[PDB]
Amino acid sequence: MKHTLPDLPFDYADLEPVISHEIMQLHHQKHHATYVNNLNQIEEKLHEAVSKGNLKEAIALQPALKFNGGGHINHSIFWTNLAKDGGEPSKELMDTIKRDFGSLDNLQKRLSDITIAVQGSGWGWLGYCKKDKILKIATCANQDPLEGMVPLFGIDVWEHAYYLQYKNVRPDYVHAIWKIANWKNISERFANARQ
Amino acid sequence: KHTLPDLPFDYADLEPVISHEIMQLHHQKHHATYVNNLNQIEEKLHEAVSKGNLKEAIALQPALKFNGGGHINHSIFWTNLAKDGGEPSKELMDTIKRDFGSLDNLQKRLSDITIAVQGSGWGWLGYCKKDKILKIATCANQDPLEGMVPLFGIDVWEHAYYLQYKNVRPDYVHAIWKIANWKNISERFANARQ
Ligand SMILES: [Mn+2]
Ligand SMILES: [Mn+2]
Repeated sequence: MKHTLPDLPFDYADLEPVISHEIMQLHHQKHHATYVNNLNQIEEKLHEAVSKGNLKEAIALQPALKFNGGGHINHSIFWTNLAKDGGEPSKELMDTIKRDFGSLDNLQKRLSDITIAVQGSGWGWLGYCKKDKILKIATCANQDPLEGMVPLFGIDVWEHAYYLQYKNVRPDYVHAIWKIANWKNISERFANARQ
Repeated sequence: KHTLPDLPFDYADLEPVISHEIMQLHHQKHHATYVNNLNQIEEKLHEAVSKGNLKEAIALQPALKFNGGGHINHSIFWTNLAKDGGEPSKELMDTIKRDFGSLDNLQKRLSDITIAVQGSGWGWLGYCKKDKILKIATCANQDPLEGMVPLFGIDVWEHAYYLQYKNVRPDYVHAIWKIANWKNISERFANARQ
């Protein structure tokens, strides 16, 4: 069925002073909504090419599906990943963070560093690899969804995610976002990944 | 579901430019494998799409492009080769002269970019409908030619030449011109023009 823009789990000003209401409103109501609207159109075109047996046309639509579909997936996760009252990692997630990264401080530094280092637009991710049964960190370009591991916590480093507030100073945003990481949600995603 | 197209000639008909053993493996194993895998990948994709698993549907894209591109590219390729392909039509020769100077210049330029492909891929002569001009391009792996109409393709995956030419890819790329099916290429040009 048709994709829709999910409501935010909070009001647009609820993450201040870490992310402005200006940013939250544009990011959700314009940027995410555009991915949803475009995704619905691209899925319809792809379904048509598949049904008509137009293989070249189906292949040609793949970048648009990955871009808008990835945009929808990424931002849908990102909204649930943010909270004013995030809380603390679950006992099991904390244990696993300690096992895989030494400490929460180490994880935060390492993920912040690779996220800050993204050239152009993209995302940093904490994920869970089900095959190796370990936490891992990665970056993705543009809206490429995190693949091969289950996403737990994502940091959007497209310039639109921070520029109105932070201007060029991307590291201030990336370090600050940890203050609003929704550990309740991240812990739920971790529990789900290990089932 | 997709099927392996019959060759329009017998397996030894392109000798001495491309051997019987190459044609047999290239058609019956390599192209067949793309067809078989393409059919399986389409079914995995439909299940992902019908169940609403957008993430999995995106994850399956590289396999569709690779196997689907494999099927597309080789299906064109077989029609592009002939023991006695003739010469370009007058209209095609005129356009070749317009856009490249001469057939000699087009052959040199396309051979050069095709030889220069790093790893596996294809060289293409194509017709761009927007700008109404012939162009040359290369594609990586099995990526189909996009944004122009394919007219003549040169497979430079090592399996296309290795048994006969070994490491000497340039001798193969230069020699394939001897078996270019200009009857087919000229027809593809005429269709691209309308
Ligand atoms: Mn964004
Ligand atoms: Mn081949």
